[PDB]
Amino acid sequence: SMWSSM
Amino acid sequence: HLSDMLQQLHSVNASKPSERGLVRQEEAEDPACIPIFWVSKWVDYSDKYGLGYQLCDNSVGVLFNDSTRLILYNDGDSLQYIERDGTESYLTVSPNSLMKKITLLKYFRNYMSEHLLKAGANITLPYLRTWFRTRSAIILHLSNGSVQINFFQDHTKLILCPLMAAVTYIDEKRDFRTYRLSLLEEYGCCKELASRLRYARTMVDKLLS
Repeated sequence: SMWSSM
Repeated sequence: HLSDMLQQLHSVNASKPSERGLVRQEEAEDPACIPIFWVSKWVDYSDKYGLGYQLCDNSVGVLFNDSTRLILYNDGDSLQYIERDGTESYLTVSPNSLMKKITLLKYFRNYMSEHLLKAGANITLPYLRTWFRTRSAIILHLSNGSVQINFFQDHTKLILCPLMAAVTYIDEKRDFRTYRLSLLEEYGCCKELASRLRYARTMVDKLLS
């Protein structure tokens, strides 16, 4: 997985 | 309109806009070209479900692993479902065949309301056609022809709109500036924007491939 900026 | 943005990027990359005596990026800015929509948050869950995203109007959507999409408007009730062939259906959260997809949209709705940074948070209908990741950026193609490239390492972002023939650059300090691409050839730009415009070209090629 991965995600935009926290 | 991928081909249009290809000719636009080629036209500016061919002029070598950072290689000028006296660059003057500011003369290329056009606020009237500012994009109505961009992606403010995203979560890559494509090992299981798909990719969930928010748009800057606080609406949310999911591009499911079967190439169908669910879009929830920012009124929290009105729904759009997009089948693989592109057929569009208008629903409300309140058919039974989509209960599984709706309960996953909820997970992503919950996530976007509470967890990540809103890109372009300072500033005051399309759906994610496709996307991919590279070692250095995520590339997002919207149904209105915009292409967004977020760079992981330094948080710079490009939003390219082939209709306005414009590019919006968000730099590491989150400065949001929109430029007419034609005027970037004339007045030039810094090496960091010219590098990302060269990258965008290889990314639209891949989108076209």
